[PDB]
Amino acid sequence: KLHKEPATLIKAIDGDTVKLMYKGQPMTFRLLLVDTPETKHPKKGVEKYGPEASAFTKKMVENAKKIEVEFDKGQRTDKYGRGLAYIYADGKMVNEALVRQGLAKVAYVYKPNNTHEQHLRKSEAQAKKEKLNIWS
Ligand SMILES: Cc1cn([C@H]2C[C@H](OP(=O)(O)O)[C@@H](COP(=O)(O)O)O2)c(=O)[nH]c1=O
Ligand SMILES: [Co+2]
Repeated sequence: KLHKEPATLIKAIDGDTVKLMYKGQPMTFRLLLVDTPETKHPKKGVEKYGPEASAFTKKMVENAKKIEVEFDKGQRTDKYGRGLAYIYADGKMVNEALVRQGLAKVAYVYKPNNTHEQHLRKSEAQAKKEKLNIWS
């Protein structure tokens, strides 16, 4: 079934992308099922809440004493070679934490990499209802 594996932070990149050492390899990982507002990509600009989603992820992974990587059941890497996973910082899923704060939307739902979809949809509806950030 799904299993959590250890990883080590090298550097946070932005809201949904973090570089980690995973089984001795530096790899960058893209957070499954979420999309945060983009900081720097000229083809969208800096969207509202981009600095804030990036600050949230940075803080959460840099202060964690234990980072874990949990891959889903389909593809492990996307077309850019990034690892696709659920990242947990001290047992808390970062992908859910950003959606619960209204700093990410549930996006890019590619079957069968969707085991936590319902869990994430539940947090997003609670953040919309609370008119948090992206929803305010
Ligand atoms: C989250 C995710 C993104 N991607 C791809 C879709 C997008 O491709 P394109 O670049 O063609 O738009 C891109 C979005 O990533 P970012 O949101 O980091 O830009 O990464 C996947 O292929 N699978 C995934 O599960
Ligand atoms: Co994006």
